[PDB]
Amino acid sequence: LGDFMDKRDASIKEQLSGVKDTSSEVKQLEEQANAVMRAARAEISAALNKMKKETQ
Amino acid sequence: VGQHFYWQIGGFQIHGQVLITSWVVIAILLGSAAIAVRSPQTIPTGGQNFFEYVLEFIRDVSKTQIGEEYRPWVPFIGTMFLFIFVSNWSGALLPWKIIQLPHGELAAPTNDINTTVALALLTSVAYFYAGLTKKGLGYFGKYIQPTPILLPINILEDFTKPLSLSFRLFGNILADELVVVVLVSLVPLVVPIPVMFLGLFTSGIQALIFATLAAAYIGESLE
Repeated sequence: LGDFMDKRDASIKEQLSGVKDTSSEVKQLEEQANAVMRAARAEISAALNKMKKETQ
Repeated sequence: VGQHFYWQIGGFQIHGQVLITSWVVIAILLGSAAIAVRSPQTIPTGGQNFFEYVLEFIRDVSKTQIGEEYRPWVPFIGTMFLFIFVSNWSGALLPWKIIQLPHGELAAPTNDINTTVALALLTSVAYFYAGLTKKGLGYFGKYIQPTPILLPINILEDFTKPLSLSFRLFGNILADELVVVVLVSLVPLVVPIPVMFLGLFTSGIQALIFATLAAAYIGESLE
């Protein structure tokens, strides 16, 4: 019964740990979210600016 | 009316009135463990709904009191608490009238001196065993000294603290014993029913008070 009770408490802790993994990976991916468009688009844009200068 | 003995000789004249009562109450307590919860569950079940509430209550009254080292003493609280209050149920509630033991008189375990002095001595030397590991191995019982007023003391008090909780339960079981027997000795059973609920009051109250009492001794014992 001690095992069963600490299993209850650790099950609460484990669903909390799943919600915490969710909350951390949300921050990571949502940082990636605008950053992927920024990386691709600005890498095209500034390289375009420099190529356009040398071709002027 | 006679609390002394059962004539069960064991070489050294042991009391059987303690023996059979202790046996039956111990047996019912250990045998309620699998009324419906022989395969326990996270989702509470038949016996689970009984046992787990008691376990959580014991954790409540113990970890606050006992201290950081709560776990080595979780049996210590639950055994004494459950055993004593269920045995008080069996002592104030369970009848044995029309069949009487030819040697002695049996209604309760804690009736005789030996039962409760044994339990009290158990708790108090458990305090001392706690102080063995959890205090200076030189001085554990006679450690403290203020500006000297306590030179023979801190052990004279714990000489009688076992005696304290023993007599505490002594008089309280003899209390409900006498209150139950005297009104039936006066007049038939249907008249004392107004105060049989009073006799049941302290019978149900002894659970939490003895739990926190010996748990307070154990919380002293953490040191």
